[PDB]
Order: sequence, then C-alpha cells, then structure tokens
Amino acid sequence: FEMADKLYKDICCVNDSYRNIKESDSSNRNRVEQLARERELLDKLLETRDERTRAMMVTLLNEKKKKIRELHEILR
Amino acid sequence: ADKLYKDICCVNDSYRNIKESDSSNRNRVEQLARERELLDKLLETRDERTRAMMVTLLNEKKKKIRELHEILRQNNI
Amino acid sequence: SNIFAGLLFYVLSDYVTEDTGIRITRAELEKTIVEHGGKLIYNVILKRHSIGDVRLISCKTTTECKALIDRGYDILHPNWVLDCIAYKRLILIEPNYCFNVSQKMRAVAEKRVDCLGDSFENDISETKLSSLYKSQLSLPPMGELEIDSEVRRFPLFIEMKIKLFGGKITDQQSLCNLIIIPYTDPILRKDCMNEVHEKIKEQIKASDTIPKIARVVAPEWVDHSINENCQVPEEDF
Repeated sequence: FEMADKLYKDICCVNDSYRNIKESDSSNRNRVEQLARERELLDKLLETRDERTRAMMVTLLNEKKKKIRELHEILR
Repeated sequence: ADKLYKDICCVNDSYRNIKESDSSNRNRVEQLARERELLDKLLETRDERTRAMMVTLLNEKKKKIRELHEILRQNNI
Repeated sequence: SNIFAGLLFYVLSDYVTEDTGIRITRAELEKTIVEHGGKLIYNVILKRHSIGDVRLISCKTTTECKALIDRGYDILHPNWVLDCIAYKRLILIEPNYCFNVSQKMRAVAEKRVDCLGDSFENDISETKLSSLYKSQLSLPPMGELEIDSEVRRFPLFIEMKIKLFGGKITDQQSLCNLIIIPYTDPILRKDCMNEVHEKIKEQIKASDTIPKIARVVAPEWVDHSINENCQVPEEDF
C-alpha cells in the first residue's frame, strides 16, 4: 500500500510526544525529588535551631532575672 | 502487513505514563509545591511573632534592670 | 509523719479551702496540707490567734469558701503553694486567686509580673515559655537592636537565599550589605563574578566618596556559618 507508510509515520507523536514523556517523566519527577529532598531535610531541620534558640533564651534570660532578685533583695 | 496496525500497543506506552508524569506529576509539582507558599507565609508570620516576643521580654527585664538599679541612687553600691 | 519538714521555708499559718487538678492529675487537700504542712509548720487546727495576721489562705474552688471573700480577706492560691515547692518561698504573690483587692492588690500584684507575662520569679522552663506565649495581643513591633540571641544573619544578593531568611535576615534585590553568590564554572562563578562585580564600579563614577564595598562570599559560607555564628575572610571562591 501507499497506505502502509502512514504507520511508517508513527515516528512522529509516538516517538516525539514520547521524547516528550521523557523530560516530563524525568524533569517532573526530578522536581518532586528536589522540591522535597530540599525542604524535608531543610525546613524541619533549621528548626532544630528553633530548639537551640530557646535554651539560649532560657539559660540566658533567667540570666537577667537572677540579676533582679539580687538587686531587689539588698534593699529597704 | 497487519503487523503494524499491531503497534497501537504503542499508544499504551503513552496511555499509562503520560496519564501520570504530566498528569499525576504536574499536580504534585504545584499542589504540593504551591504548598511552600502556604507555609512560608506562615513560618515568617510566626517567626516574626516570636522574635518580637523574645525581645520584648529580654527588653522588659532590661528596662527593670535599670529601674531598680537607679532607684539604687540614694543608697549607692 | 515527720519529714521533720524537708524544706522549712515559711513561718506563716496556712489553711486551705478545697482543691482539684489543673490539667494533669489532682492534688488531694490532705495532699496539699501534708505536702507543705510537712515541709513547714502551719495549721487549720485550733488557733484563737488574733495577735497579728499572716494567715495565708489557699484554695482551688470556692462554694462553702465564699463567705470570707465576701468578708474582705484575700484568697491567694494554690499553685503559689505548689510553686513555692519549686525553689524557695518569697514568690511575691502573683496573679493566682479568687480574692481581688481591686484598687489595692491585683493592682499591687501586676507590679511584680512584667508587661506581658512572667513574674520576675525564677522564670522559666522551655515549656513555661510556650505557656505564656500561646497568649498574646499586645506586641510593640520591629526596629533596631545591638545585642542578639541564637538566630541572626545580615542583608544581601531561595535555598541559599532562604537559609539567610529562615533565620534573621532581610535579603533585598539590589546593591547592598553582602553578596552570597552561587558557584562553579564560566557561569555562576564567572558571569556572577560578572561584570556585575563590575556593575559595582559604576557606583564610583557616581557616588562622590567611595561607595562602601561589601564583602563577597561563597554560598558555602552561610552554611559553614549558620552552624555556630559568623566569620568572613577565609571564604572566597
């Protein structure tokens, strides 16, 4: 057939819209990858430092408070 | 001959995964990505509430750390 | 029982009118009395005593109680009893009662907390923060300060960008204070050292005196810094 080559004309969408799935089955996974590996080992971790930040305060805000009571209790 | 009408099998290559990695995945890449921009809007909102906290306490006792100190004027150290 | 009195830190006659549990458990009156009545001498028990008035009266709930706030005496309670357990006693009688000396004690009380929350007690536990914390309305906003805490960094030109931001920063997208720059080839390394390190030497043609020059650091920096505090010079590219 001069009706054959139509199929010998798949090579377009079904090879190129496929060379398309590629950068969409790659790159769109690759982001979900990145976009997670990022924060899921960032966001919640710098926030280990939300924890560091407290004690500093505590251990060194009670710092200030003592140095009231001493004062306040040398007085008439 | 008909061995090619027999490679429609191909549009199933397409018909599962591009029913995924431009289907399912783009969703992930914005549904759970314009998620950051939900939380960032928070984790600044909070993170700036709780710095203005800390300070105004550190601040509060430092003011008082003078008040008392300079009531310590009549009876100096 | 005689613990003698573990920690004899009163001299003042306590007697208590009822009790419950706060959120955890429940202290059980005898369980109050004895948990300090042991720790120090003082008595519900018969005392015709009128020769001077340090009868401190602690209580959770009222009912039968009423008839002596409805006769002037200030109830103050309890916690303050339990909170004196914590450390020692001169816990300056801070917001915790059913008494009210309106114009004259809930007034004299607030003198001995601070503007927002905490007494000048022995303040805090990392929980006790989150306590008076999840409670707010007044808050006098930003400005300048000159001593910090465990969250600070200063302004520049996300991942790298936000690691600035995630923790005391500014950022801000023109010629300013610092540059962290994204590394590696002709591209970041060279075209970020762009001409745009050259786009700095237009300032000088401009500004009459030397437009101050900021320091320039591998992103590398932010991290190897974020991990304690900050250095700068040992850090180019």
